[PDB]
Amino acid sequence: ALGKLQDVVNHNAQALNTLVKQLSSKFGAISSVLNDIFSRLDPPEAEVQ
Amino acid sequence: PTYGVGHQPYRVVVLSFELLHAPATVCGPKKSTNLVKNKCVNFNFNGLK
Repeated sequence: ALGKLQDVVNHNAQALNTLVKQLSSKFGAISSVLNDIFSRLDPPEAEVQ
Repeated sequence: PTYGVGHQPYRVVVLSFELLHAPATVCGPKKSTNLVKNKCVNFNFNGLK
């Protein structure tokens, strides 16, 4: 019965969850954690990564 | 012993470092300070800046 409200609630929740999970992606980089990139590679390469 | 520089024998050693989530065994010569638990502090627990 209350489907039209749960619809938008679940849509917003899924949008937020996907926006959070997108942080785990690397986008071709070596790691998703930026602190690891800062601590391992030199700044000239850390900026590019 | 009488050859060009482009054909002289070499001796290469490759070092592989595993960054997987595991208890660290090989570390750096850096020391270790005390530990506080009630304030914003920068931790360096062998894998995290």
